[PDB]
Amino acid sequence: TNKFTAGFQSICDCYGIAQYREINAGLPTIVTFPFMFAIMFGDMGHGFLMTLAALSLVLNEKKINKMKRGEIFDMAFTGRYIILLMGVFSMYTGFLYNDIFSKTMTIFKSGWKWPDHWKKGESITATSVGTYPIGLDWAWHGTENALLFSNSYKMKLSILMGFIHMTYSYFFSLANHLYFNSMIDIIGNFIPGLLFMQGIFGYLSVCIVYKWAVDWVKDGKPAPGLLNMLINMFLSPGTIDDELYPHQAKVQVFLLLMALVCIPWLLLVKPLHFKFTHKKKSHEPLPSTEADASSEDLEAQQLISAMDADDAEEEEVGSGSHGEDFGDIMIHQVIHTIEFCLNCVSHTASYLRLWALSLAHAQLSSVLWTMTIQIAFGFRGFVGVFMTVALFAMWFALTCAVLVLMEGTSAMLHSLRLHWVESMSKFFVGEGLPYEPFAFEYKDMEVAVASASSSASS
Repeated sequence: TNKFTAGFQSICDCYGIAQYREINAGLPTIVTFPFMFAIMFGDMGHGFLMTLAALSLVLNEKKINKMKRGEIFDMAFTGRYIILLMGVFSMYTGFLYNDIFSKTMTIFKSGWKWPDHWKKGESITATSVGTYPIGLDWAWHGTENALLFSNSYKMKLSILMGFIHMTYSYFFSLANHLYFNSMIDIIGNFIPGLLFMQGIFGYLSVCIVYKWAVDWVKDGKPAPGLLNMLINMFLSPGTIDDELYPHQAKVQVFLLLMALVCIPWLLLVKPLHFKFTHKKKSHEPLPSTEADASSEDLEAQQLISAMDADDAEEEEVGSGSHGEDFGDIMIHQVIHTIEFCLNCVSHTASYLRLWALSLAHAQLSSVLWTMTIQIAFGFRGFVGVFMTVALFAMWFALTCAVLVLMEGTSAMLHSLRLHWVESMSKFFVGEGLPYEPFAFEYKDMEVAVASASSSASS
């Protein structure tokens, strides 16, 4: 039966998108993968530069006139429409952190030339400015007046954003891998899945939030969040006690709870195994009840008896059709789930990359800024040499951009891949599908778009 149209079938493979909430299924991606480009930040005006690019792309939208056909054209039309979106998204966090690119300006190295003047009078201009008060936020992560704990600002920033990204990624496509829009009611993986991921991303972000919710000088509990959670892995004394104040021993019961939210994504998938061979149970997670011949069988079956639990659990086979032997899902799940949950570890190491990418990007541009400026200010006692030499600086800023874009692409790609595993890891199975965003026509990252949607929604 030519059910899901194959042109469409391979599409539910191309962006790795949920073939039943599909019209929207690539779309979070098509926004947020661009928002990831912005995770590649800036430091001069950059973001501004993403606007500058965005300009030629707008003109391109009107009508390319020099040659409407072309090599760079395929990279630049639709190839540029996605890029316009990017030049803009990256304009935007390139503008939100242009707040700090245009008014960081690096020199106080445990400062920012111009902080976004911190609360603690950080910019004590009475003292020597060079060593501005070195941080002052260390029961915190970032400082307007700290470039080393700017490394902490962005580091933990992106880390947090990471928890948001991963969670959001688990969730948009948690709900899009909510087999309902898709496969009516998968209980087997949706719920006990929510729980595990809720434990990693959640409790730890409850932690980053709590870090971002107690200036722990009155209350202690460490400012490397790792210094609060990688004590968690033995922290509890094996006595049930609770919080009196932010995660004291909300974490002590977090352990007992943590075993509870990992174990049923493995254990509840035992029921997937059990469930599939006899169809009625399988049905409670899946759309599968749709046949007419099935209804005759069901009508007889109801009259004659009634004992169903997930089919091995029904007492029939699902253990007699398990994890390896027979009864495929029952095979499958142990392969998949056992990997998948632990590739939620890899989803954990996913964001870290995102963190890194950005940490690094930001530093890079920071350096680049150092070189441009490095070219300009000094001299020898020849003014004529100054008026002249500044041109090479601006050509250097010209080089910087090419490099920026280049790395930016790579990163964007990296972020693509961060979505490739991550977006998709929820969107068209636990990892998705390798028929890549695009892999054929130069826009199937873009293929998420409705006007092309080769899915109605399905």
